[PDB]
Parts: sequence; structure tokens; C-alpha cells
Amino acid sequence: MLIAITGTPGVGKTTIAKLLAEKLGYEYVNLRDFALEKGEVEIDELAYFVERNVVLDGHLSHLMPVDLVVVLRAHPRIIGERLRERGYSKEKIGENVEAELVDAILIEAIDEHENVIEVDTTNKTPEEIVEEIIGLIKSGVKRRVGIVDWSEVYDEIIPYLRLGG
Amino acid sequence: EKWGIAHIYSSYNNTIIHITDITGAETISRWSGGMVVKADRDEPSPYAAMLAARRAAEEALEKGIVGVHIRVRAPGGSKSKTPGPGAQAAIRALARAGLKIGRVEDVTPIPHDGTRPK
Ligand SMILES: Nc1ncnc2c1ncn2[C@@H]1O[C@H](COP(=O)(O)OP(=O)(O)O)[C@@H](O)[C@H]1O
Ligand SMILES: [Mg+2]
Repeated sequence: MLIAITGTPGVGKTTIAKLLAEKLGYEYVNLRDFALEKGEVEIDELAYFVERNVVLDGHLSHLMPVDLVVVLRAHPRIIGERLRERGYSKEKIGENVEAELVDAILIEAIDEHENVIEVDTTNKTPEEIVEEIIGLIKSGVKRRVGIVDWSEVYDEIIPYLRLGG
Repeated sequence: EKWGIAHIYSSYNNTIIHITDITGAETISRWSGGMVVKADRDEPSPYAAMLAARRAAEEALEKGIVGVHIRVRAPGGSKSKTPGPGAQAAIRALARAGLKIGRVEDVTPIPHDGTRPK
């Protein structure tokens, strides 16, 4: 079983994927490292090279030929706070917060794959989240999408958005 | 001769029209598909986008805005890259409601940091 863990930068892909590999007893693989060590990166090339029981970590993981995609979501304010913590520029932060707001990755994943499970991480510990994913795979559910609408929180993410004229 | 900026976002679930002043600091109007339609399933509809935009435009006109420049966020898939009719429908609804349309710029956000494609 090949599971992609994808979502906006800062959403918790790495945290959740590592914990998931541990709890399911699968192997954890970070996509960046993999791409570098197998030699800008070409997506077709990467897709060949990926192609075990693997939790695959990256925001490009949904463009790879996996068995299941897990799209992690988070309130775009959380994305903003985390990307400020990383030291991203104001514009890069705004761009990513907006990407989360408009479901950019989700839209990509549903376009690429049939089995897409969307998970809202908001106000959850990594443990609660991994157990949620597990309960779903075990259920087993192949597809769940359309479970967050961040337009509903729009006023709260305004300070992070690229609004200046 | 007061001009604003219409920020238009088309998402998987909804459409947002946020009109600000020229600086972007002052909010003139903020409307979503979810504010104008009763049913969750109609929130993504381009008809909902059109009605939301109509309300935003009417508010902006009442507040003295003559025209809007547009900044559009319209994400589309990686395989087929299709934004859908919604963002453009909202723009058209802004025009028909009586706003002049200024510069139109596509700011559709690209999530990045990690691997960087070419
Ligand atoms: N469920 C969670 N609860 C609290 N903090 C989290 C959670 N998931 C991730 N984090 C924190 O958010 C930050 C970004 O997580 P990370 O896994 O690097 O995101 P990504 O891999 O999506 O870029 C990390 O410092 C991590 O400790
Ligand atoms: Mg990570």
C-alpha cells in the first residue's frame, strides 16, 4: 500500500506521515530526499523513480502514482503562523495561506486520483489525526473530500493574505 | 473617481468576493456563495458566485466605488488544468451590476516549499 501525505506547506505532512509510518508499521519516506538522491526536479522523472508499504511525505506526493492520497488540511491562519515560524517571506507566506484557502492541493489530488481522503487537522493532536486516518483506512474508506470550507473563516485569515494595492 | 480592488477566490467549496479600497487596508464589502444560497451543495455554483458578486458590487457602489481592478485566485487541477467558470462569472456579475472593470490580474496561488518543480 502506497499512501501519499500531501497538503499546503506547513500543514503537518511530515509530523503526521512519520507518526503514521510508526503506528501502521509502514516505512516513512520523504519525497524531497528521494528525488535528490535518485538524481528544480522533473515530475515525470520522479514519478518513474517512485514507481512496499510506504507513507510518502510531500506536497508533490499526490502527483505520484500512489494507492491512496491523504490531503491534510488546516485553518489557513495555522498555516500562516507556522510559515512565519519557518521564516518564509511575507509574499511566500501569503501565497501559501491563499493556497490553503482555495483548496489548491485538494483540487490537484482529486484531479490526479480516485482515492483521496481529506483530513482536517485543526484542533487535533498528531495522535488523534493518525488514529482518524487509521479508522478510515480500516473502515475502509477510499474517498472522502469536501469536508472543510475555509471561506467560512475568511475574516480571520485577512492579516496573512496578499491584499495590498 | 474612487477605485477599489475586487479579490475573487474560486475554491472547491465556494466563491469569495472581497472588495477593498485601493490600498487594500479598508474592506468595502465581503461576500461568499455561502452567504447567498441556502444549500451547501449550491455554494460552489457559478450562479452563487454571480449573486455573491452582485451583492458585493451593490455594497461597493453604495459606498462610492466607481470601479474595481481584479485580482483572481482560480486554482485548477494538475492533470487537466481547469479553473471553471466561477471566477469569470463573478467578474461579469460585477460589471453588470454597474462597476467599471480595471486591470485584471491572475494571482492564483502556487503552494510551495519542498521539492521545487520546473
Ligand atoms: N497536529 C498537530 N498539532 C500541533 N502541531 C503540529 C501538528 N502537526 C504539525 N504540527 C507542527 O507544525 C509544524 C509544521 O509541521 P510539518 O510536519 O513540518 O508541516 P509540513 O511537513 O506540512 O511542512 C511543526 O513544527 C509541527 O511540530
Ligand atoms: Mg514536512
